[PDB]
Amino acid sequence: RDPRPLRDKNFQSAIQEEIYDYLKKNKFDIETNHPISIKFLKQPTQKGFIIIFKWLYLRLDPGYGFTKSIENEIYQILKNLRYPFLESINKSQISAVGGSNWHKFLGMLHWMVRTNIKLDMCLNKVDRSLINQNTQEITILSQPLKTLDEQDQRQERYELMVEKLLIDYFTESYKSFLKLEDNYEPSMQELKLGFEKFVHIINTDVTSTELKLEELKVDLNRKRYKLHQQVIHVIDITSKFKINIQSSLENSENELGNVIEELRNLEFE
Amino acid sequence: RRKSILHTIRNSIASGARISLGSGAARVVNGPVSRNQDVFPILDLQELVICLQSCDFALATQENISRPTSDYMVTLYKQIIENFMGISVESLLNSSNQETGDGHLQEENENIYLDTLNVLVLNKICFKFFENIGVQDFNMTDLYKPEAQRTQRLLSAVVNYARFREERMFDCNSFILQMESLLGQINKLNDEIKQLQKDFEVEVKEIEIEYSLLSGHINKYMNEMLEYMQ
Repeated sequence: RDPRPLRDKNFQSAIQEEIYDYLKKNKFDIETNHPISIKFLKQPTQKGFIIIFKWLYLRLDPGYGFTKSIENEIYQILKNLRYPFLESINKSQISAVGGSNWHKFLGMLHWMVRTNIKLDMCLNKVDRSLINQNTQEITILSQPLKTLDEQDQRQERYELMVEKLLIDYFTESYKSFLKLEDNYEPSMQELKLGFEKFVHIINTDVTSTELKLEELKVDLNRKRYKLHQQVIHVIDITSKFKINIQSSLENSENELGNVIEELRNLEFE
Repeated sequence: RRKSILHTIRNSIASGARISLGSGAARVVNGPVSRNQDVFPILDLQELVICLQSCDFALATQENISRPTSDYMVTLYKQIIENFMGISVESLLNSSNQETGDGHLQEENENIYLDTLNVLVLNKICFKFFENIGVQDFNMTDLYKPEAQRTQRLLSAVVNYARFREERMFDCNSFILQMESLLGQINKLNDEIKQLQKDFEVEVKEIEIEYSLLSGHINKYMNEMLEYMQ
C-alpha cells in the first residue's frame, strides 16, 4: 500500500520545496537547459516530468542508457528498484503525468530524491569503511597481546595485505594496458613502497620473536637449574630414608630373633 | 577466503597446466569511430566458459550466459569481485546500512528504502569494477534483466583482465617469495618456542606426579603398619 498522505496540499508543498532545493543544489537547470521552479512543480508539463525522471535515475544509475518506450522503461526501472508502492500505480497513467493522478507521480519523484540523498550517504559510508578496514590490519599487527589460534590469522592478514598491494598494481597496470600507453614504472614503484612498509613491519615482528625466544632459552636454563637441584635433594633424602628404615628393620628383626630363641630355650624346659 | 586468483595461478604454474589455460591477453584497436566498442574481445562461449571455470568459478556454465536470469549473475559477479578485488560485498553492504548517522522524522520506516539502497550499492560496486576494465556500461539491466550480449561482453572483459594478471604475474614473485620466506621464518620460531615451553612444563608435571605419588605410597604403608601395631 501507499501510506503517504499524498493528496494533502501542505504535504505537497513540502515535497515540492524539497525537490526544487535538491535539483537546484545539484544543478538540474544547468546540466539540462530546461529550468525548474516551484510553480512548475505545482503545474508540471509532460516533457519536464520525463526530463526530471531521467536526470534523477541517471544520477542513481549512470550506466543505464534509455531505450525502448519510456512508458515501458519507467515501470521496469521501478520494478528493478523494487519500489514498494509499484502495485498501487498503473502504467497507462504515465502517459498523462499532469492530470488527475499527478500526486502519485510527485510522490515517486520525492521517493527518488530521498533515495538519491541516502545513496550518496551510503557511498560515503562505504568509502570511509574501506579506508578504515584497510588500516585496521596494520593497527592490529602492531599491538602486543594474545596467543590463541591467531598467529595463523596474523599470517593470513599479512597475505591479504600483500594481495591488496598486488591487486592495486594489477588494476592500475590494466588501466595503462587499455589506455594503449604502457608505463608500468609508476605502478611498480608504488608497489615497491607498499611492500617495503610490509617488510619493515614483518621484520620488526620477526626481531621481536627472536629476542623473545632467546630470553625464553635463558629463563628455561635458569629454571631447569633449580629443577635439577630439587631432584638431587629429593634423591638424597630418599636414599637416607631408605638406609635408615633398612637399619631399623634389621635391628628389630635381630632383637626379636634373640627374644624368640631365648623363649624357645625357656619353653623346652 | 582460502582461494584467490594469485595463489591459484601460482599453484597452476606448479602444475602441468602451465599458465592456467588460455591465450595471453587481448587488446583490440578500433577506428570504426562512426562506431566505438572499447578495447577488449567479445570472445564467445566455450572459450569464455572454459576461461571462467579455469579461474575456479564453478558457477560458470554455458546455459547461464546464453540464457541468463536474475539471482544467477548476481552470485557470479559477487564471487568474481571478491576474488579479483579481494573484498567482501556483504561486509560493504552492512557498513552502508548501519546507523547513528542520520536521524529524521519521516525516516522512521527506512525499510521501504533499505532494500532498494542495498541493490543500488551492489550495482554501483560492479560499476566501478567494470569501470576499471574498459566498460562504462554496467547499469541495473545486467543484474536484474540480463541479456546474453551484455553478459558475454562483461565476462569477456573480465577474462581479458584475468589473462593480463597471468601475464604480469612474473613481476610479482620477487615479492611473494620474500613474503613466504618471512612468514615461514615466523612460523618456525613460534613452533620452536612452543615446543620448548611444552617440554619444560611436561617435565615439571611428571616430576610432581612422581613425588606426590611417592609421598602417598609412603604414608599408605606407614599408616597401614602402625594401625595393626600399637
